[PDB]
Amino acid sequence: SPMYSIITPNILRLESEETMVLEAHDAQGDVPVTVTVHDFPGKKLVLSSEKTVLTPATNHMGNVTFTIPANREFKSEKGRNKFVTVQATFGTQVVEKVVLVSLQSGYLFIQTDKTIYTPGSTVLYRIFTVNHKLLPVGRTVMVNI
Amino acid sequence: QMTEDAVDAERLKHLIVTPSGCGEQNMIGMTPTVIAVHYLDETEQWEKFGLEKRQGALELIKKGYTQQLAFRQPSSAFAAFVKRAPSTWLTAYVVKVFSLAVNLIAIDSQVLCGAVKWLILEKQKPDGVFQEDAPVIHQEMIGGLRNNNEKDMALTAFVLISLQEAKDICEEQVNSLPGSITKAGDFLEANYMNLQRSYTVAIAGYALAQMGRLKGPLLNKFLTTAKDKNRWEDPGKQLYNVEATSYALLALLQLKDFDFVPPVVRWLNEQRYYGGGYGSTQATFMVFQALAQYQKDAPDHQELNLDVSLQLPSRSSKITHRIHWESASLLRSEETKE
Repeated sequence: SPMYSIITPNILRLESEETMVLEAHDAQGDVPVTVTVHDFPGKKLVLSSEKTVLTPATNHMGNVTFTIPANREFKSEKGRNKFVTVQATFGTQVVEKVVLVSLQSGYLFIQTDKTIYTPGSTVLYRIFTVNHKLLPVGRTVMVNI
Repeated sequence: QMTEDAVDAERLKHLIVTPSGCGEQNMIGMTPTVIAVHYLDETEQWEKFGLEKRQGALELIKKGYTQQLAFRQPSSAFAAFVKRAPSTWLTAYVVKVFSLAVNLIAIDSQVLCGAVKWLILEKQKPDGVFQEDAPVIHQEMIGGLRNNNEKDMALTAFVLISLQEAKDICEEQVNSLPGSITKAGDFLEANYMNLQRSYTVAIAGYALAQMGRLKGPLLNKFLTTAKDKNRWEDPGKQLYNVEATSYALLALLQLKDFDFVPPVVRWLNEQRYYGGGYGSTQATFMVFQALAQYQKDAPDHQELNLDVSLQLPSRSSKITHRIHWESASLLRSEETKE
């Protein structure tokens, strides 16, 4: 009997390029998979959905790359943690995993032009907005002094 | 004032019950599992319970949903058998489970609206009275309706509740539903003073508290039958009184009253009822609907906002500041050189 396996990161990152490894051990022929990540306690809205066939040329292994969006106001509630449900339908056989999501969209590095400032002077500071892969993105930041 | 204790997630592990049997015993197998997943995903207490077990109930209640349509009669009715005469109570309670179950998985809606049209067309008199012919084999799930002095009041209030939460799905499908709602409400507003059992006052207060009118004498008699201002207690079994206090807390949450809610809350918390057992189906469904609605309405979407505007003679504008419960702008500092 074939075993259908999914491998995803332990936490997931909102608005970031996440990857899942989709395998079918001891399978035969093309196995068409559809992955769908929904919210966990509701399961009434699809956060993302992708489709990928599994060919025996790669010995039934593919990888599915999505970007799970940070919409639908599930981040506004700060109580406890947030989870998503990943259902991967390998043909007609579904597998299911509940993965934690982290409110994180990259890194911000603040560089000031000095280290000690005279009163009355001007602080010049750059903010470098990089993603999880350390590449430039365009986001909206809140700056407090 | 948001904070209160809830039912702990390790306490309620014994209500994962596999449904099996006839048209009533599988309903016994449904009801604490369905109300367990509903209370647990309203409380968001999966983290200290086990997330993958959430998937297990998601097929286990489907283990009843593949069964109960086999026990659906072809006249859009529900009975204990296919040759059994249908019940008003069993069809109303099937609709009461199934309209509570569509918030997680909905499959078919014509069974619910067809059963609602069955209780409107066959069991609703023009007086506004639902009547029970009683073909129910087991009296365990009937609860406080069983062995009650005013059976017609509590029965018609229960069927008005059972019609009323399925109104928002079968509004377009059933058009005669608000007429039967108005007839049942006009029956319920007549003999509210003639009740002497606080179970009937509690279930009629919930059936008249839902999206309509209740008068000063009606609300005053609903308030004054609360013994020690926290419980609706009658001679009989304790589960009937627990179901009465749960209907009373649902009534007090529906009327947006937050003063009489917390003594009923501490009385339900000190009762330590975790569900399960013999003859406990009504009690187990309404306790977790009561604190599931409390965990919906316990912040009550308060969201405290001060729209504080400071006007200066130094500048030509008044600057407003909207302090919300959102922590993006909690405190702000304004600097004035004059």
